[PDB]
Amino acid sequence: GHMVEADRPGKLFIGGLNTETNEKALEAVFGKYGRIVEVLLMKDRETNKSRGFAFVTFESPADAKDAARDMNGKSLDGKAIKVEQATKPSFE
Repeated sequence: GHMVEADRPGKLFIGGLNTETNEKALEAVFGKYGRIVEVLLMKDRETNKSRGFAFVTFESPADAKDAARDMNGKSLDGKAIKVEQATKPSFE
C-alpha cells in the first residue's frame, strides 16, 4: 500500500543500576508508566553479577516516552539510576 507509519521509539536505555537485580524486579521499576512486554537484563562474565546498565521496552512508544519523563535521574534501592532515549529523531 502506502505506509508512512514507520516510527516506534518503544526502546529506552537504563544506567546506574544495582548488581543483584533481575528482570521481574524491573517490571516493578517501570511498568507503572505504561506496561512492559519485553525486558533485557545484561550481566557480567566475572562471576555472573548484573552490570550497572540494562534495557527495558514498552508495548507502545507513547508508554515508552513517559517512562523517561518522571523516573529519570533518581535513586533506586540506594543506587543512582538513569534513563535516556537511545535514539535520535532522524539520522539521514
